[PDB]
Amino acid sequence: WFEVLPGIAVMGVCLFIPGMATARIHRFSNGGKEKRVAHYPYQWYLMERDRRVSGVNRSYVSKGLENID
Amino acid sequence: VELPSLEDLKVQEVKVSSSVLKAAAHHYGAQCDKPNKEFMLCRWEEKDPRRCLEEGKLVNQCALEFFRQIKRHCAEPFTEYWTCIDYSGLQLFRRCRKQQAQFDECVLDKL
Amino acid sequence: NPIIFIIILLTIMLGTIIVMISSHWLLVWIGFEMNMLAIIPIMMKNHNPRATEASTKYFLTQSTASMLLMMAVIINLMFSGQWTVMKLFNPMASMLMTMALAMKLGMAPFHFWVPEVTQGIPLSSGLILLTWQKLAPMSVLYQIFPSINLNLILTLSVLSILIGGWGGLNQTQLRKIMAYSSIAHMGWMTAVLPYNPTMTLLNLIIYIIMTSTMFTMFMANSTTTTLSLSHTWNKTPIMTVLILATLLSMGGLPPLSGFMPKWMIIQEMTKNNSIILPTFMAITALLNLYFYMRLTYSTTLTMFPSTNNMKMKWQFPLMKKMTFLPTMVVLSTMMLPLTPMLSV
Amino acid sequence: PFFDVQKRLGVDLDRWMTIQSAEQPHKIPSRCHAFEKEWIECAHGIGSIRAEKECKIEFEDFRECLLRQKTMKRLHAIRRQREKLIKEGKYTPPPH
Amino acid sequence: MFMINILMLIIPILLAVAFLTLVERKVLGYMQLRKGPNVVGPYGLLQPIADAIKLFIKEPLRPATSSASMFILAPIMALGLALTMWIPLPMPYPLINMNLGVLFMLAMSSLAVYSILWSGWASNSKYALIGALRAVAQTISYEVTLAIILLSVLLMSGSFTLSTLITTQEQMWLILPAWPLAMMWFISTLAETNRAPFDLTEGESELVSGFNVEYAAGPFALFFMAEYANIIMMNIFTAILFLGTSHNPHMPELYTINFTIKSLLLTMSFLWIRASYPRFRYDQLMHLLWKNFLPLTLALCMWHVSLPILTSGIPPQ
Amino acid sequence: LLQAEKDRRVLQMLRENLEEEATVMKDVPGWKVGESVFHTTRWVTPMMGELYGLRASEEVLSATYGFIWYT
Amino acid sequence: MMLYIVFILSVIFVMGFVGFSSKPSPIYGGLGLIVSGGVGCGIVLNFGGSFLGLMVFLIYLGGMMVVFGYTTAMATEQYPEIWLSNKAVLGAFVTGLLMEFFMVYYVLKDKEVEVVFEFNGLGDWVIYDTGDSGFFSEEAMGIAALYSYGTWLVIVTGWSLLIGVVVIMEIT
Amino acid sequence: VAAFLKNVWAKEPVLVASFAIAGLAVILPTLSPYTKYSLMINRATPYNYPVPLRDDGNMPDVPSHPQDPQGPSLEWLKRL
Amino acid sequence: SMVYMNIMMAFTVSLVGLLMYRSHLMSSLLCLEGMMLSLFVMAALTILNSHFTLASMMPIILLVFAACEAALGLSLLVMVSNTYGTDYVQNLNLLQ
Amino acid sequence: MNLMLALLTNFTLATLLVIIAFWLPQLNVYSEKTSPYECGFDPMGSARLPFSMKFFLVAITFLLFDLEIALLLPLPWASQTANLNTMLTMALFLIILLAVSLAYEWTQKGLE
Ligand SMILES: CCCCCCCCCCCCCCCCCC(=O)OC[C@H](COP(=O)(O)OCCN)OC(=O)CCCCCCCCCCCCCCCCC
Ligand SMILES: CCCCCCCCCCCCCCCCCC(=O)OC[C@H](COP(=O)(O)OCCN)OC(=O)CCCCCCCCCCCCCCCCC
Repeated sequence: WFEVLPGIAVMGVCLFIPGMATARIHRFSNGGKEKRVAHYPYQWYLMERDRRVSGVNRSYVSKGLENID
Repeated sequence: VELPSLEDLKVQEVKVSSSVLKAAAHHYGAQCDKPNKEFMLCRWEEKDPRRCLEEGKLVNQCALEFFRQIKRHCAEPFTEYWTCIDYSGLQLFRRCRKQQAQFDECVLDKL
Repeated sequence: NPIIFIIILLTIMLGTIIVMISSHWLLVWIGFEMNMLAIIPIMMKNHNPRATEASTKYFLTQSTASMLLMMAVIINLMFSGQWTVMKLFNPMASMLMTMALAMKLGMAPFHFWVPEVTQGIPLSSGLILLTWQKLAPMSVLYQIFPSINLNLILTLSVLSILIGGWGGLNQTQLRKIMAYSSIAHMGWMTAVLPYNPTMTLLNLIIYIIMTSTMFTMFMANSTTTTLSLSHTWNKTPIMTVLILATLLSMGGLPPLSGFMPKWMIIQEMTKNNSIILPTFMAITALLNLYFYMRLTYSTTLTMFPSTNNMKMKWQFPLMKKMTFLPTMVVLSTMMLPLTPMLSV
Repeated sequence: PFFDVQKRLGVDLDRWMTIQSAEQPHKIPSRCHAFEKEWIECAHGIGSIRAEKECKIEFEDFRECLLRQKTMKRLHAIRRQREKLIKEGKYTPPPH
Repeated sequence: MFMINILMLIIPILLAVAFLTLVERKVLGYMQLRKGPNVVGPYGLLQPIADAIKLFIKEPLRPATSSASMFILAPIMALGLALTMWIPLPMPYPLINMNLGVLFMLAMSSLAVYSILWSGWASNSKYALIGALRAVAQTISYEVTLAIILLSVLLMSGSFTLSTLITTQEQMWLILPAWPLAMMWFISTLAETNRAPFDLTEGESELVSGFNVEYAAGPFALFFMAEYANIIMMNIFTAILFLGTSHNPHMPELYTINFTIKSLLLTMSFLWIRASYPRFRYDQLMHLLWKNFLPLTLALCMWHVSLPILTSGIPPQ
Repeated sequence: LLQAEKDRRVLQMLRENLEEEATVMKDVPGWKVGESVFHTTRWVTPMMGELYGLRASEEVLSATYGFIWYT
Repeated sequence: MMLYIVFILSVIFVMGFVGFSSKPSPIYGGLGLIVSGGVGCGIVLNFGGSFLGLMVFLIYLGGMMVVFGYTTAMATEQYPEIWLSNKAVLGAFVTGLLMEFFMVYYVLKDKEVEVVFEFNGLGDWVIYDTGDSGFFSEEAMGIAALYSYGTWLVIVTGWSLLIGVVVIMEIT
Repeated sequence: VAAFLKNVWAKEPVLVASFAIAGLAVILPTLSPYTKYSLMINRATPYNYPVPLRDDGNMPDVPSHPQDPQGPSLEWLKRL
Repeated sequence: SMVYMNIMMAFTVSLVGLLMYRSHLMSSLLCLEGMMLSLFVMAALTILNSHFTLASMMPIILLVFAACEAALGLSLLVMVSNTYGTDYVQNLNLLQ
Repeated sequence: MNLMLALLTNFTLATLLVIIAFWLPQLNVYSEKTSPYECGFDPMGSARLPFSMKFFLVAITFLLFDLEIALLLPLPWASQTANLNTMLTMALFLIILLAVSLAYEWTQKGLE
């Protein structure tokens, strides 16, 4: 009832890695924000619009109200 | 076919992002109602969007003044409102439901 | 077994109604798809190893003849996208249409669908059910009719009686002699179909009647031509007189009513300044009569009833709707001034 | 023969799924919806034997709406109008 | 750095199938009143890194009467679909946002039996010739026990994506409104993925397990490996479907902590069943699918069609 | 507004793909400028080759295959 | 990665058929279909309709391709062989293999050769040709599967399958 | 016959549980008034865009301002 | 485009010499089920770009019969091997 | 463009490890007695594969129950709809149309 807990504690950590890894790639590749999901073709139209007007070539930088004054 | 010139283009384009456009977005359409609903008759009731270019600027020019009003009067709760809703994933409306009334504390009252 | 034999048999004619009740090429695909699904049990019933090796020669011949039809639909899906049953808007589609459907009705090419099935099925009883499958695609060629190439529909039909004729003089097995002259009576009706497509149905309704009454006569014992001898002086001598009358009627002799179609069908084939076309076929069905004479020279001249076996008992089969068949299949030639105004 | 039961008694067995402009469950048309409605307007009471040689204009463009046969040929020949003169100037247009 | 994410998911899961083989027997040992791997570890913990190298030293014979291109192609398709299925699976963020991926699980769980039909044929005779033919036959029949009651919750979820399958369970832990379906959800995966009470694939005293019976420890090392990769993947699929955890966007760290603890618990049951129950004697195995499992699954199917209508509780999509 | 900002894009796209086509070659066995392929003068929708012509380098691939195979 | 990712799939699919269209000893016939069925699904998973492609794995490739390999053991169980190790297989493999390239060879690799073989060109991005975009309803392809209007359709296809069992509940 | 619903439930209570759920499923949509609200909710969910109309004589109702008391009763859901 | 020529070249997996010949009849029933997906795909490419919105239920129904069709044909091919043990299309007894 | 590089990684890692087990560390040119042995833990099986009827009907029966779950598959998409009396009464038909096909066959299964 004792020695079986180290056997668990190597397997149990081994699924804490891929959940923490992928959650800190999308949040890290796009600068501290979640990743935009797009299930419907209308939802793609906002991102592909936003890429044309955000700053350079990205759907993950903002423009803001202060941009157009 | 014949097309209009390079002029009657290049108007003052609203250069904002997706979430800040969807930020207010609800107060927006339900209170202008003269240039835009008539623009639908200019597109549905008669087709060929090459004739209908006046009211495409009537919806655009008034929308330029909609954000120009909200910048001068109350933009301190506005910028933090579309901050939290830009914390992304589907842009839900039940996450920032708490912080929605701090924006609308005065939109019903101030302006 | 008894109740499920009706539900199989009921849906055969329910498969062919949807072929006729349709404004949409998808439903005419389903229509004689499920006929090819619901014939395969009727082939089987007594489980003999020719029958299993006959329906499988029946099967895939009507799988491909199904399959090219759906190819012909999807071609003119690309062209104008209408799916009503009408002209097919593409000569590469209609060519692939007509000589796909020529396998289910089998014409002179697509040959041995007709003898190799109908021979040796131990169910010789009927197999009158092979009149529905001659009836479903004819209901499809009534609509497609103003879009054909006019050469292919005749070349399958000029070859039809020239090779359905020669094929059976070399026979004894009277199922094959019924299987032959069933391509020939598909030769007379599709030679006419481009010219006034009604007065085609006149030939078909006659063909259902005269062929259905031939099988019911055959259901006492009859298997082979030598067995067709040994029932004149044994079973009933009135059967010999009856089996004479229908054959001489089905040959087309003008005292009887199998001369009713031709007499009318040449009224349409000329009137269209086409004379060398009927004179070939009208002289071709003459050696379609040398089946029937030399068949009537067996039973009606007392040719050797030997091997003394007495049938001292009566007969109890079911000769259903038999008393009214050789009274409209022989004596109707005076009584039809217009059958082609009821059917028109 | 074409009995046409479904014209007597008013059920639609099928019919809806037959042509390119019929119902559209949430009203999203096709790419050539404008020419279907225009071409069916041509041959209605016409008995279709004179429609093959009289109408002939509202059908041909509709065939060319759907496959874009000569539109792709007028486009392909512009790749041979220029693009042997890759090295002979006229980039046209400069980016963007 | 998308390519560094894929390798960050294949490699940390091969340990969790290697550190399950050790917990396969420690848990199965204290049921027998005996300690775990006692001497090599110190606690055991270093057993599988020694128990892996021995297999790749030991000579990988091919059988003389075997075929060639089929025998060495089924272990390619074994680890292929055993690891490809881990892709569209949220924790809390999946690697791939498929529009419809619940169906993609059955698009991946269907082709696994097409390797058993190979390997039973590809090598040799009767202890895997007919003895693997009746292992394809059990695995095909437990999709219609599976695919129906997988659809029977989707009438209540709303759509086919998996992000809605966490949204709809923020207040319920959905095992309660569908607990008859949750029973037959378990036994299906208990018998489809070829485990202990409904066995004949692996083989107790059946085909003396004639689906391996021939692989020496070169190619055999994956079969076992790959297979143990299904069993922790139906457990990671049950606990995203019934027993759904809570997602917070501001704190994704606390998702996985409360999540991996749950799939481990269900994984214990596949070990904890084996130390109780005997086999099923191939007839009674399939005698309870048609006669006994199946007509209830249609019954609740007609129940879950009408109940969203006659509650006026249509799920939104 | 999102409609009235989208239709302005394609007329700019049609103008530059015609005006930088009308200066390419004016051959007597060549094209007229301002014609259509169809007889009927009515505003049909454009095509991918109409908007994005013979260029086809990078961004045209992201236009067509953007929504498919991923965000 | 290229613009030619659709055209590079379909040539495999054409060569998938020529794999089993000749005579491969019917256990490699399964390795002609599952190759083609996935590669063919690689075409259909473009253009928007993904639900219609993923079903070809489940009901065709998942259903029929087990039973097609669940036989070839209970019948046709002779001593197996492989294709291309005989003379009758390789003689037909190359025959369409040239035309699998030769059709590609001049359909558009010449400028325009000349009138009849240039109406349909390869590429470019007008293969999809679906601009502009749509709405948040579905693809669609999504709101298409209907237990609305079509009722005569389903009442046949439901009932046509019910006699499908009763035909096979007999002879076997 | 009243023993038949108790002397087969001592032998095979497997299909009996199926018919008990097969029944009481077709019956209930003809019973509760919660249905036809299931069609009332499902009718006023706007997918497409509301195109406007034109004044010509009538003027039946619903002027240019939407927030006027102009349109029908779909505001019982917010109170629900 | 060329996405239709391939695949219309791939419709020639009938080819009739290899639609019933030679022996091991399972090789012939193979291309009868493999002649589908040259109809299931060739329909699906046409309904999908040209937004019909309704005819895309027809490729779903195209499988449902041809599966039930070929399943029936596979029942009889056991019956030819139930009596023999080998299918072998050069079995012929009932002449024509 | 990673879907499609989300799996070609996974298969080239799969075919890597099999050839570094079947090939490489393998090559058994020494004694390697591949004589008449390796016969799957037995001897010579002069019989071929015999037909078994009760293991053919299991193949066909599944196939006809597999089709009309794909008809049954767009039931969650058939919820957000128009006229729904039709949608309910047609959805209940197919299940009963699947249920009767049991009960007829249920009077004769065999030792399956
Ligand atoms: C022995 C070694 C030799 C063999 C090596 C090759 C083995 C490869 C076997 C892999 C088999 C996996 C096939 C699975 C196909 C299913 C893919 C799929 O459906 O992806 C889901 C997605 C659907 O689109 P959607 O969800 O709407 O995207 C969101 C849009 N907002 O779709 C997408 O996201 C993008 C769709 C297009 C992506 C490219 C096409 C995918 C298929 C490419 C491989 C072709 C299949 C190869 C044959 C398979 C053989 C088993
Ligand atoms: C009116 C309002 C609506 C009404 C709703 C009412 C809801 C009722 C819900 C009932 C449906 C759910 C129950 C599922 C049915 C149980 C399955 C079954 O029928 O098994 C029958 C099986 C047959 O054997 P038997 O009939 O007993 O005859 C031999 C006796 N000598 O006999 C058996 O018992 C077999 C037992 C299972 C076989 C496998 C055992 C292996 C170990 C499995 C352990 C699983 C533990 C739990 C799974 C995980 C749960 C999270």
